[PDB]
Amino acid sequence: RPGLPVEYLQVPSASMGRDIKVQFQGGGPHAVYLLDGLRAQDDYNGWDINTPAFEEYYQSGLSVIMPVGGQSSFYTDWYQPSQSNGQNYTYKWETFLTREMPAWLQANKGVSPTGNAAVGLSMSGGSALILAAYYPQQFPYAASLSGFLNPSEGWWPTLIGLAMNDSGGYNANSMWGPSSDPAWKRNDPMVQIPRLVANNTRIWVYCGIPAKFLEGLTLRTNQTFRDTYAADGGRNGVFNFPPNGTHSWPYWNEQLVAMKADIQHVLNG
Repeated sequence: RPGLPVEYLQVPSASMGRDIKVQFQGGGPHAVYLLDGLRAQDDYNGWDINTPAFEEYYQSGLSVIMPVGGQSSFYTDWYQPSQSNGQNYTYKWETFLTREMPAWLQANKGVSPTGNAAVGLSMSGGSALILAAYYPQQFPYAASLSGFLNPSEGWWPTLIGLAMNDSGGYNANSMWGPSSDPAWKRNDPMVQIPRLVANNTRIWVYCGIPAKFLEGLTLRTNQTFRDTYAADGGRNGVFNFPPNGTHSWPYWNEQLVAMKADIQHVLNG
């Protein structure tokens, strides 16, 4: 029974000055990092609350890592605490995911710090792509399921700010500064397409004010990302835009299952 039982771990974060809970299933030296959505809770990762992800990846030859917490964090290193909502520390989730957590998992379990997959949805879809863009040795594979693919452009900084405020009262200004700050472009998957191409990252991209207007913005940004990836010489992407696909856990799970063979072949093949 490889990797069982599912474990709940306490992993210290020096950068955040606290312990981060991590749900973990073993089964191989390489791992799928399953990142949570905008409303990430402090008890369980949304993948475990809403999907059979652990069971689906049981005996896949891959470990599964579900970090817990980080509501509205975008899994990034923030400039400062979100003072607005009383946050008493600075989110440093990029530091945690790229240094602190892999060091702990390597030392204690033998999970490789390199050759892994980052899989994100909603808020963390972009995160996964950005992690692969800047840390290609750690993440030769990244999936973005309904992610914000061009967060620095047009309506997106405003919409992201509003979403973060609605999800725990977090302040985008404290995260990446005003939309004019270099951090917005740094953390914009569209802008970092040349890195994804140069790194030959295997990317898996899914997607499904008035709703119609939002849908229009989303459709256009997604098409632009896909087109720009192709134009920039990208040749290692899967783009899934099925008409009946939705922005929900059941279809995010469908995509997680669909990509399993893909991840196995890239990471273990």
